[PDB]
Amino acid sequence: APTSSIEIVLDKTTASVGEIVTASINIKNITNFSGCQLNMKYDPAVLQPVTSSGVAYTKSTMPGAGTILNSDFNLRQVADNDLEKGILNFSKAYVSLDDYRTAAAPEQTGTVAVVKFKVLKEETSSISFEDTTSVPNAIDGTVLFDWNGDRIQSGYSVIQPAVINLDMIKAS
Repeated sequence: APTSSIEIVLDKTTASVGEIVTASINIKNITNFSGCQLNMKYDPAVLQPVTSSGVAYTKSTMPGAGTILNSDFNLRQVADNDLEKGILNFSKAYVSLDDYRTAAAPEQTGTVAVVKFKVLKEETSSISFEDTTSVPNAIDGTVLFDWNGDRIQSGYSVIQPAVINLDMIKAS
């Protein structure tokens, strides 16, 4: 695998109507990582995002917690989703960067966010980060920041696509 990366990792390869598929957004070896802004696309006819308690996302709903970006360095969380188009757009980043740098233990690897999806149709369907005019400096729909607040402009792979029911791809 690439040394440094971001990937949408699914917990399932196949799924029937009514199952939940969990998408974990995982980073690996992102130097001095402090936060991100991500633009994720899914097919809203096939998948429906729901919180850990089962509540349908609204325009301001954030993804669930992962294994990093859970510490109290004053986390900033802002979402601007379009549930009709199938777009989750969220920013999640530490604001207390002096304190974060002082801790000297950057969270360079881990799951930054989790999105649970109800499976509405049994057909091949993908989840990917995508560029958007509202975020012009994205790398394939991803903006990663270091602990000085600077954008990380190179050196990580955006590993995609994530696909559910790939074995049904002919029919699509």
